[PDB]
Amino acid sequence: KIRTSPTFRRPKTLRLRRQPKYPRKSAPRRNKLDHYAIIKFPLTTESAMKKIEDNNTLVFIVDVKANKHQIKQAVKKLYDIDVAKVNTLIRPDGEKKAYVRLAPDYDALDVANKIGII
Amino acid sequence: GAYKYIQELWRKKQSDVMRFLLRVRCWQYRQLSALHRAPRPTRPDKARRLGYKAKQGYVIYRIRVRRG
Amino acid sequence: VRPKVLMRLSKTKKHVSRAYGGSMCAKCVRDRIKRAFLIEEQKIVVKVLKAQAQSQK
Amino acid sequence: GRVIRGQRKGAGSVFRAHVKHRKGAARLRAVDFAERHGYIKGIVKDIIHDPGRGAPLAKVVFRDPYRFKKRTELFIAAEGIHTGQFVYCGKKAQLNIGNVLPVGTMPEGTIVCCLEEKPGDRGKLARASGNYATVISHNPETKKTRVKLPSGSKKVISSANRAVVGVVAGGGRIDKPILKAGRAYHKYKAKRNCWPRVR
Amino acid sequence: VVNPLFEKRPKNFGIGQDIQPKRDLTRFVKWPRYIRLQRQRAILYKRLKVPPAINQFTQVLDRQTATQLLKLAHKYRPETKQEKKQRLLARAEKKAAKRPPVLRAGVNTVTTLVENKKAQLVVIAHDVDPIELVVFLPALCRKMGVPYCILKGKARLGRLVHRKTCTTVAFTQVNSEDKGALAKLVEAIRTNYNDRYDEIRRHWGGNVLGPKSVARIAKLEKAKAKE
RNA sequence: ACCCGGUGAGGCGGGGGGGCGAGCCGGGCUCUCGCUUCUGGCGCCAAGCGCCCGGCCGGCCGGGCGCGACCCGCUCCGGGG
RNA sequence: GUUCCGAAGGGACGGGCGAUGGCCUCCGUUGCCCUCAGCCGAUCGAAAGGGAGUCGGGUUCAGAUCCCCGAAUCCGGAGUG
Ligand SMILES: [Mg+2]
Ligand SMILES: [Mg+2]
Ligand SMILES: [Mg+2]
Ligand SMILES: [Mg+2]
Repeated sequence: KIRTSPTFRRPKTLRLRRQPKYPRKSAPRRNKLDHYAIIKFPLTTESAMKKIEDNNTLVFIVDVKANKHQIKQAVKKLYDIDVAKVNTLIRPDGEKKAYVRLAPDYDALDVANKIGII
Repeated sequence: GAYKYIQELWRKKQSDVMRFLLRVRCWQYRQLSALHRAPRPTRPDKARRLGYKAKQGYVIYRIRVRRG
Repeated sequence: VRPKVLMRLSKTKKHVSRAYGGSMCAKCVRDRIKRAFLIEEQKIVVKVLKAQAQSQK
Repeated sequence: GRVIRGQRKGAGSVFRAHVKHRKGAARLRAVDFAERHGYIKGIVKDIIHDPGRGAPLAKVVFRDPYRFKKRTELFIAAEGIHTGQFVYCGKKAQLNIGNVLPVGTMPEGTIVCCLEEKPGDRGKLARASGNYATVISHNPETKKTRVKLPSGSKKVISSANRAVVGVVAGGGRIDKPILKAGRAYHKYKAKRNCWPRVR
Repeated sequence: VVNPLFEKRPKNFGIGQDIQPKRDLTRFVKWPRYIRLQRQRAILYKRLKVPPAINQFTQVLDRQTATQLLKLAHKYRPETKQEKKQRLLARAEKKAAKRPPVLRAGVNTVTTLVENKKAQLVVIAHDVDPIELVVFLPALCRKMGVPYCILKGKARLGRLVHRKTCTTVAFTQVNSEDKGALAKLVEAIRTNYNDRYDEIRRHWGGNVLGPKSVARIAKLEKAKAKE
């Protein structure tokens, strides 16, 4: 054949895929940040009560590793309620306070009585 | 055995034959880098009497040191 | 507009309907047209004069 | 004792050149087949000022003879050049201001700027504002030329290295007296940290 | 008869006129360091004055006779490992119910056979990458009076045995049907190698300039010959 | 060997072939050249020729190779040494 | 030392081959081959430089262009669009 460029360049070789002869570690790591360890307990202060009575929201505190998507999925599974949105802030104590606004067709006060905080 | 003949060859370093070999090999080694694996020993007899064997697990590295 | 705003605009608000529309002004467009045409004509003239000289020699 | 200032200047801490606003290196084009056998042409697009240098720089556009591109370059602008001008580069370009051609082809007595001290060096000699060199004499065998440099010296040069025809633009710059330390300060601020010299 | 719309458009590749076509540039490429080094090593071999003891390996047995040499050697190939397995099984059953002559491979085996004068001819590969392992062998073979030939390719020489490479092989004993062919080979090889060793040991090599340098010298000497 | 410079290491040395000169009886020889200079335009991803082949029904559709873009060479080109 | 003594690219329109899913339609995932391919050097460096797109009213004890209400807007995506 011929060379039309004056530069030699490294030819394209073939790279195989991993075909491991044994898994490196024996078992997959168990999911430790699951829907139960992801939300710890809800606040029951005056501000939280005013928020649940007025804005139709709930107030929880969670660990710092949780995303808003993770938080809303966990709320949906544990309390079988639809969620409008989530606002999170890391409190100066250290935990992550999460304000979870519900879909309008649910009632925050009713859900709070069901959970047990009131 | 040829190892003896190679031994006197390498002891006759001032001979024109060995001098030519050493000049060419030195030029090539200088053109190469400073620390590179050789595919096989350049002096098999000397390697054998220093303890090298033609087995899997023995490697040879050719290396360059600045003089003075 | 600030350059990254030009994504939202439509094409007609970004160029004009002409050769080199929105990239070069009309005056220099017309001078470029005239220059190309007259240069090619002069090249044809010099080629035919060269052929005539070759025939003469 | 201590290390003296002329001894500290070589460490390059605060004595490095201020080169942020400089427009690039002023180099002739790389030699090639077209320049060695025929010639090519370019349009002088710009004439600009770079900081720290008296001579202005001419930004010139050639067209690549091997692929569909245009190449931009910076020359030490010979005086009398202008925008929209065609400059010709190569062995057998005719002899007029702004062209570059080997010193072995030009006739003796020619005035030259941006002389190339070794073939391929892209111009080293006589490239300050108003300076030039003179082609004194030729020698076809051994292909060597005598050149008179702006310092009055005479040098033997290979007769196959390029050179720009004309004088470097911006001449007569040192004839105006700097009237004040502010002017001197601004002159040297765009070059380097050496001005307020102490006895 | 055809479309007048079909016209030719010649493209003028003059200086500065048009973009040059993509022609061949294989002798202007920037090669990797290993390719550059291995080419200029051969160039150095052609430049330098190579001593005759290394030069002697360049003068090689010709192809036309090398084919008979190889076809005769092909009969005395050492057994493959599977063949040895077959024969070891076979001896096992025949014991539960003569050594054919072969080639001898290896520089050590060949040199000890030659200095015992048990060898009848010696084939030496021409390109052992330390040459010192065989550089002494032609002279030893001459003094012992053993015929030796130099063959192209340690790879094809070690293809005789079932290995990647072999430096030297030795014909030490053959059969009656091949004694005559061996005699013809031996006489040709001893005429080519053994009886010229004075000029072989006194024939230097290399010392030839590059094509450009020799062309320039030729032009200069032609000028001085004309005047 | 070793050192310096340039480049996207892009056309180097010979040879051929062709054109313009000079002079000798359509001929060879020496030398030389190989295509771009009035203008702030464009220029790539081959036209053309030749030789093969395929599919469908002489036609349609779709491919390949070469010349165009000469050959052979051992240092990428130059400068030192 | 930061382009200097590197075989410094793991990308792509398309074409061909091979398999697959989905009403095997047409596409997608790909696996192989052909073809195309300069980057100036990995990476770090600005809560005053560059950098698309949110404003008005109300609300607390301590938070508001962030919460509530009302009006907007940008970017990305979307077989069947
Ligand atoms: Mg418009
Ligand atoms: Mg100062
Ligand atoms: Mg950063
Ligand atoms: Mg910032």
